Amino acid sequence: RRPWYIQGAASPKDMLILVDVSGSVSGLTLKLIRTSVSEMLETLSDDDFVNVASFNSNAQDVSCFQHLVQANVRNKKVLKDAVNNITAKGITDYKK
Amino acid sequence: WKPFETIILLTIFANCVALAVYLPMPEDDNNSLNLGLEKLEYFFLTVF
Ligand SMILES: *[C@@H]1O[C@H](CO)[C@@H](O)[C@H](O)[C@H]1NC(C)=O
Ligand SMILES: [Ca+2]
Repeated sequence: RRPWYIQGAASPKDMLILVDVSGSVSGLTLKLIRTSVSEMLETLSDDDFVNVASFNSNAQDVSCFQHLVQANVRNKKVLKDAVNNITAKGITDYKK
Repeated sequence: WKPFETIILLTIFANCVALAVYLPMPEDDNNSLNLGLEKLEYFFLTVF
């Protein structure tokens, strides 16, 4: 998980984290998903671009970004704060 | 007087089976089978 190892282990990325917030993910799996998404954001550097989306019968953005962002400390902080604020409700729709 | 009771007993058995296979989902979620059982319960209701 060190930045030097991560930069030497692969090329930069255009990552999109898709999060299921349908009704069935309510409970333990929702907190686990939040922690997992924060840890996954912790693996990204300034040369990667990330955005976190969320779908439950309708797909939207978790924050005020609406597109890929540089994923520096500030943008990752915003994405983490937005991810720690989601709730589970609705019906799953993988297509949208 | 016809064996109308046997078919009704089989119908109620099928209704109980449909009730058993229903999967309760949290926070207003559903799957294909649950949606398919919400339509089958119309068949039981009209027969009753
Ligand atoms: C995000 O968290 C704040 C608390 O600081 C809350 O007021 C707001 O409703 C949350 N956003 C959503 C979409 O729930
Ligand atoms: Ca689901």
